Amino acid sequence: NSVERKIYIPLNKTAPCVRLLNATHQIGCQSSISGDTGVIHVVEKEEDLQWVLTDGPNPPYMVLLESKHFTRDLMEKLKGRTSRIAGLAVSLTKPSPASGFSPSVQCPNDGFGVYSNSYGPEFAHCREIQWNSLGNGLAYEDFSFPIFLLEDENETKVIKQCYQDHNLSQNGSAPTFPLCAMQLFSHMHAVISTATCMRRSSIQSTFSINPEIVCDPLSDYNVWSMLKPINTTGTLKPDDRVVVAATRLDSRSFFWNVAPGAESAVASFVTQLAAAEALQKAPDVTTLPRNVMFVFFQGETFDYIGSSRMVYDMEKGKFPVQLENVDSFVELGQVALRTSLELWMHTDPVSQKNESVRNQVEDLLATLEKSGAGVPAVILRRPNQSQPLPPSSLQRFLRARNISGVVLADHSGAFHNKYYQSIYDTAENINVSYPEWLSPEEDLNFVTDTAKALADVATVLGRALYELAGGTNFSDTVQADPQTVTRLLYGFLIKANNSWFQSILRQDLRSYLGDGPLQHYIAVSSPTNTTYVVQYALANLTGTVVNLTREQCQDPSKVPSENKDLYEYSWVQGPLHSNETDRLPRCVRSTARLARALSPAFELSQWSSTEYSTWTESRWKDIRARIFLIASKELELITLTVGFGILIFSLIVTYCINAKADVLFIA
Amino acid sequence: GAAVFFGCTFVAFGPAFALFLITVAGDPLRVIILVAGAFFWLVSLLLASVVWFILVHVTDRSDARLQYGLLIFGAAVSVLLQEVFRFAYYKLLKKADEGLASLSEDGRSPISIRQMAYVSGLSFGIISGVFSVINILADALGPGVVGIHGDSPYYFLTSAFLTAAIILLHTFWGVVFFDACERRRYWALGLVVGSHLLTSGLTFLNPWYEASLLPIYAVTVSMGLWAFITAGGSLRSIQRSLL
Amino acid sequence: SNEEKLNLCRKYYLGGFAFLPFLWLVNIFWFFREAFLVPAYTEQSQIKGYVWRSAVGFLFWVIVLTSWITIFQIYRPRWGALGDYLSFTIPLGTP
Amino acid sequence: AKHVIMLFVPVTLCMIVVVATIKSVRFYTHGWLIMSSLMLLFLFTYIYLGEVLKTYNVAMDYPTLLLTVWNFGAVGMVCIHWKGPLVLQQAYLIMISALMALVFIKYLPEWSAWVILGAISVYDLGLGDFIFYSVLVGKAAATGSGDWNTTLACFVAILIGLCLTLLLLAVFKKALPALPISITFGLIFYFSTDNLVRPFMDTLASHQLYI
Ligand SMILES: *[C@@H]1O[C@H](CO)[C@@H](O[C@@H]2O[C@H](CO)[C@@H](O[C@@H]3O[C@H](CO[C@@H]4O[C@H](CO)[C@@H](O)[C@H](O)[C@@H]4O)[C@@H](O)[C@H](O[C@@H]4O[C@H](CO)[C@@H](O)[C@H](O)[C@@H]4O)[C@@H]3O)[C@H](O)[C@H]2NC(C)=O)[C@H](O)[C@H]1NC(C)=O
Ligand SMILES: *[C@@H]1O[C@H](CO)[C@@H](O[C@@H]2O[C@H](CO)[C@@H](O)[C@H](O)[C@H]2NC(C)=O)[C@H](O)[C@H]1NC(C)=O
Ligand SMILES: *[C@@H]1O[C@H](CO)[C@@H](O[C@@H]2O[C@H](CO)[C@@H](O)[C@H](O)[C@H]2NC(C)=O)[C@H](O)[C@H]1NC(C)=O
Ligand SMILES: *[C@@H]1O[C@H](CO)[C@@H](O[C@@H]2O[C@H](CO)[C@@H](O)[C@H](O)[C@H]2NC(C)=O)[C@H](O)[C@H]1NC(C)=O
Ligand SMILES: *[C@@H]1O[C@H](CO)[C@@H](O[C@@H]2O[C@H](CO)[C@@H](O)[C@H](O)[C@H]2NC(C)=O)[C@H](O)[C@H]1NC(C)=O
Ligand SMILES: *[C@@H]1O[C@H](CO)[C@@H](O[C@@H]2O[C@H](CO)[C@@H](O)[C@H](O)[C@H]2NC(C)=O)[C@H](O)[C@H]1NC(C)=O
Ligand SMILES: CC(C)CCC[C@@H](C)[C@H]1CC[C@H]2[C@@H]3CC=C4C[C@@H](O)CC[C@]4(C)[C@H]3CC[C@]12C
Ligand SMILES: CC(C)CCC[C@@H](C)[C@H]1CC[C@H]2[C@@H]3CC=C4C[C@@H](O)CC[C@]4(C)[C@H]3CC[C@]12C
Ligand SMILES: CC(C)CCC[C@@H](C)[C@H]1CC[C@H]2[C@@H]3CC=C4C[C@@H](O)CC[C@]4(C)[C@H]3CC[C@]12C
Ligand SMILES: *[C@@H]1O[C@H](CO)[C@@H](O)[C@H](O)[C@H]1NC(C)=O
Ligand SMILES: *[C@@H]1O[C@H](CO)[C@@H](O)[C@H](O)[C@H]1NC(C)=O
Ligand SMILES: *[C@@H]1O[C@H](CO)[C@@H](O)[C@H](O)[C@H]1NC(C)=O
Ligand SMILES: *[C@@H]1O[C@H](CO)[C@@H](O)[C@H](O)[C@H]1NC(C)=O
Ligand SMILES: *[C@@H]1O[C@H](CO)[C@@H](O)[C@H](O)[C@H]1NC(C)=O
Repeated sequence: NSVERKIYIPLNKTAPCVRLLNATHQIGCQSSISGDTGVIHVVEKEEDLQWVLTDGPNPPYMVLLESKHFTRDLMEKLKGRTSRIAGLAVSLTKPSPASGFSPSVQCPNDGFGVYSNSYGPEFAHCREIQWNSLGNGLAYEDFSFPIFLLEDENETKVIKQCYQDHNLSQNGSAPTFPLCAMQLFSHMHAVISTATCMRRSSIQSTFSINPEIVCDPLSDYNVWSMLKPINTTGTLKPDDRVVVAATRLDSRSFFWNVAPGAESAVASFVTQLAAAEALQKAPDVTTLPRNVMFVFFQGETFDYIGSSRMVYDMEKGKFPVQLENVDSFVELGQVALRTSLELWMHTDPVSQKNESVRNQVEDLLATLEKSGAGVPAVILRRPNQSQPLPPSSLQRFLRARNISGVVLADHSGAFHNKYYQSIYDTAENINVSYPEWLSPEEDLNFVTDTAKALADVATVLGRALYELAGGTNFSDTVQADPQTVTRLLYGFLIKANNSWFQSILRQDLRSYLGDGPLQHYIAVSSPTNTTYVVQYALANLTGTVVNLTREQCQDPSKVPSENKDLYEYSWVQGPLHSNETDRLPRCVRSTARLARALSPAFELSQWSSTEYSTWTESRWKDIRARIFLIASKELELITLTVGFGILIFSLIVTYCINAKADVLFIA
Repeated sequence: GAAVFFGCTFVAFGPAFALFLITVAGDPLRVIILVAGAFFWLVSLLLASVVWFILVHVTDRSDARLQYGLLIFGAAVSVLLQEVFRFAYYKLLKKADEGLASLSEDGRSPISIRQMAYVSGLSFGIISGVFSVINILADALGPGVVGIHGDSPYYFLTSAFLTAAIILLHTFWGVVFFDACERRRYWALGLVVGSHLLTSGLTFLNPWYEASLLPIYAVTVSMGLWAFITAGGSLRSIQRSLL
Repeated sequence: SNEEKLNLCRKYYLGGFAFLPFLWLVNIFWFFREAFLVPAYTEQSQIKGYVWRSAVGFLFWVIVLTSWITIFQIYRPRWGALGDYLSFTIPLGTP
Repeated sequence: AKHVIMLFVPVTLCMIVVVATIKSVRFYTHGWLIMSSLMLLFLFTYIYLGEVLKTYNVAMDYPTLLLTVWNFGAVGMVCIHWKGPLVLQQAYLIMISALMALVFIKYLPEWSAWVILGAISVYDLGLGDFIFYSVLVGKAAATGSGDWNTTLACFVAILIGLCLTLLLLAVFKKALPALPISITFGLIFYFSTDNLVRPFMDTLASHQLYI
């Protein structure tokens, strides 16, 4: 309409606070239906909170913060007085807070690890070390008003300009009643817990036509591959041995689709991909006495979705690698910072009370130190006290078998990450920065010092996996190059629409590469951006090319060579031939398969469960925001009074002229 | 919100609902005259929009002042086509009065001609007010008012008071128009179309409410006085009607 | 006629025993000016009772239904799973 | 004269129910007699009552809606197929026509629903005339942006063709199709005010102009 453009300015670059659900609690935010409307008041000091909490003439406000004031204490002050705050727009600060910020809890993944009151009770609720020392738990609270993140500076300037135009107070008096306001729309369809929401979504999908589904389980696919190919249609022999290298693949933040995850997620699976392509280029790979499984777990933030699904499928015979076949386990945690060239080796102390398990873990650590003695830029250390294990994917495997596992990390005590699970864990947190006179095609091939730092960790990991797989002769050829590391860092942290990501994905998957960086949240969308990019990156870094046409590549069964049970086949795009648009497509013959990652409390249908991570996301509709002016209630009562008066006066005058129309209008 | 909606609706459709409820809705013959008047006004608006469509797609939408000139010319030719099809509806009612009376009815007068003038004017008024204000009234149900880009916050109320004046002006213009067409007086026939052109031109000063709303009600009061004395009323008839 | 008036009124009153109070409401609305205004019929004796006991019967459905609706609208979130299995539509955000 | 308003009032109320459903619900955006009336007085009342309760987000239990729908479909069956009040007789025929016209709005494509209507008028009151009058106005209040000018110009166009059809049988005095005059003025005036008058209104409304 041409009149609504005179009334409303929409807000475009935003990010909402979304309700998620647990077995017992709810988190996130919610508005009312048809939005929450509030008068804008900016906050830049502590006197501006008294205007909203006590001194406001127009009580339902909607405040505007810089995100350096988005603190636990100010949230307690806004939550204790809820009838005067309806809405909250948080603006992103480009000089990131120097004290750090982490909205996750003080001890992440608490009741879903090994340590409980029955196994490790001196280490149970992380009594020794608080791992996330800067965590203030704010992302697991429940708010009654919306909280949106403003990502553009120009929209913040427009809102502040409308505040300066209309909402000020002259000479210590009231603001003049035409005032600027803002309306936030985030209405969540879900309720008290995931048991109530899954029940309400199953009743409406059974006893009701036009089914009202009001939740969705958090789910994605894990991505795994083998060094030497396995059969994948049966199970392995009981006397086969694999070496598992695992890493999480996701992150989150306070706000919904924002999840940069550079230090906590991105650098770790980038260096596992580099170690995989370093291990695959060994000349003695086919005649190894053992095998290596690279696995990338997704869902690890929300109480180990993918790792628990992998262990559950592994102990029900539904996965080709059995839990007896797991010989050694090398978990790869946060390795991005490494403040003094040190890479700490975390082990589990309670399972080492068995004497043979302790001998196997000591042999594993001796193997790691022997393979890391050839890299002078990595100083492998172990913690001085018998401290517990950090929250990692090994803790799901240690609830079943007591495998000989190690966790590599950059920290001994608490995290070196000042922005764990936050909006500030971007490429500048791990110092991935490029010079300004380079084209973005040349920024793809520029080597950061972070890339040279992570390629050394990838080299140590690759030579360690080569020694655990019984290689022992061509141990010097295994070395990751920083070229692949800096291309993966530029692809996952800066620009997903590369010239290299396009030449490795399929034609159908080219819309999964946006203009900016990838966000690493485990969405309801059952394959994510990141799962496809990691799968096809692993397919190019581990697979080879074969001469097949596309009709032979979609169906390799009639080929006399090129077995289908052992490998997997994909018809990918190619690089560009010059001066035209010639994608040159080809087959990749790799082992990068996918496995489902949906937590086993959703397959067993026990939605009030205390051991398989019942996390769901609310469904919604119509996330939008807008600013406008409001009129006084004096003017609304005046226009309603004038309308009633015109109507009643018109009825009286019309009936008094109609009744005397025989006399008034003579002929 | 609801207060602005139910206030601006009762200003725009305050007189028109009163006239339709008290005068028109009783007789089952006047509703047909009402819907036929609304139909001929729709045909007038369609034939007026054809000419503006052709002009705006011939002139290629290049210059900004020429589009404003074509806007003024389209408003002028729309006013002229409304006043032509009012004469068309007068000719159709005069042709349909000789057939309804004294040839299909014994008594020669089922409805007079002044009543058909009144109902034709009210029909033009109601359909023009519906196409004037009903899209504006849908935006009054929102929380916001006009003025985020430096406009006036009295947009809705002034649109209601302009719509009500347009309805009353059509209701008066119908009576004065048909009595001018009866007695073969053509100087008043120019004054009706000149007052229509004048009240359509005064909405070109429209963001300045001090001179685009008060002369329109001045014309409305003068045209109501002329439709009163035109239909037969006088002070002799007013002051001897209070028994 | 009037013989097929009472003989159609009794077929309205004997049909409201099949959980039909609105049939009793249209029995009250339609046969009211023919049972309390003009004494003219011999069969006016039983047209005055079939519209009186059917207004007792209709008011009986008002006391039950407006109590049950308020009891459901209050005690629905207090009831647990059972409040969801006998709810036709459940509102979205509120529990 | 009186018998024309006796055909204006039922066709006005049938369009008010449909237009207030399209603009508010946002979801539509004796063997052959009784059996096909049990499928409309019970199976379509169960959907129409249930879909309008979802719009306002209110809780309703099964024992009240099963009491409400049964008090609508059984009185509707005993007033049509058996004797009843005349005011309640015609009111149910308004209500079953609007329900039968709302299923002709949802389950049709955009440019395909004009095919059916077109062919019907081309080869053409009774219950069939109340439906396809209501389909035309409900389709006009759905396609496009917010435009109340196009909905209310198709309302006047149907009432003129309904006026001229009754006037046309004043000389002929024979059963007429009634449809191909009102739908012809509906096919013209919808495609003539949705894209030809609608730009002329918006330029006048942007500068706040009044003709
Ligand atoms: C589903 O997801 C939700 C969202 O996180 C989970 O909810 C959280 O569950 C935690 C369970 O451990 C809750 O932590 C407990 O909170 C208790 C209440 O403490 C109050 O909170 C303030 C905060 O500073 C405290 O100072 C006060 O003491 C208050 O009482 C604590 O009592 C408890 O801490 C105990 O400390 C003693 C000290 O000796 C220990 O012996 C004891 O073992 C325990 O550690 C603990 O901190 C957490 O508050 C809660 N979050 C919210 C927002 O409610 C659900 O548990 C999840 N459901 C599942 C997984 O099934
Ligand atoms: C959000 O994006 C919309 C585009 O859909 C912007 O609206 C446009 O704003 C410019 C500048 O005021 C106008 O010239 C256009 O006419 C607007 N287009 C519309 C209303 O469809 C809007 O300004 C953006 N919001 C912010 C805060 O930048
Ligand atoms: C993993 O190792 C621990 C420690 O060796 C095992 O825990 C022991 O269990 C036995 C019998 O179940 C008991 O002696 C004690 O409960 C534990 N001994 C300790 C803690 O010293 C545990 O059973 C092993 N297996 C699994 C699947 O966890
Ligand atoms: C992840 O993949 C989805 C699916 O292709 C991307 O969503 C598309 O994004 C483009 C660019 O904004 C839009 O034009 C499309 O309409 C979107 N499609 C869908 C189905 O949503 C998404 O951008 C990708 N994420 C990132 C970070 O690149
Ligand atoms: C990803 O990059 C490609 C090019 O590398 C973009 O494709 C171009 O898109 C523009 C805009 O639609 C077209 O005009 C060009 O013809 C495209 N092809 C080229 C330059 O070869 C693509 O749009 C980008 N994707 C996203 C989501 O930004
Ligand atoms: C992985 O993708 C890269 C994309 O550049 C491939 O590199 C090019 O491959 C072609 C052969 O198809 C060579 O002619 C080019 O010289 C390569 N460019 C380089 C190395 O910069 C690479 O071959 C792909 N991996 C595999 C195994 O095919
Ligand atoms: C464009 C508009 C504002 C012009 C208004 C002109 C007015 C003031 C003029 C022009 C027409 C005039 C009328 C013409 C004829 C008659 C009939 C006569 O028996 C009494 C005077 C009376 C009723 C005149 C009064 C004054 C009058 C109404
Ligand atoms: C808006 C900007 C771009 C241009 C403003 C131009 C103004 C000053 C011009 C353009 C159109 C003009 C109007 C055009 C027609 C009429 C009708 C006539 O009977 C009286 C003068 C009047 C009412 C004019 C007044 C002056 C006017 C409003
Ligand atoms: C802010 C000051 C200094 C300058 C602007 C003054 C504006 C807002 C004032 C001055 C004149 C006023 C108008 C004067 C007369 C009328 C006619 C009445 O029926 C409705 C209100 C209306 C249309 C007023 C609306 C508000 C108005 C336009
Ligand atoms: C913000 O506005 C400035 C000034 O118009 C512009 O240069 C800049 O590109 C804008 N930022 C974005 C992200 O569009
Ligand atoms: C395992 O490999 C053999 C090859 O000898 C193949 O025939 C068989 O289909 C595979 N899968 C099983 C046994 O599930
Ligand atoms: C120690 O581990 C070995 C191998 O896993 C197992 O055979 C042995 O039973 C364990 N010791 C005890 C006491 O269970
Ligand atoms: C490399 O070492 C292995 C022992 O694992 C041995 O079997 C093999 O013969 C050696 N190869 C060469 C070329 O020395
Ligand atoms: C590879 O395939 C192409 C065509 O598919 C064929 O011409 C070529 O001979 C093949 N090469 C080998 C070594 O089989």
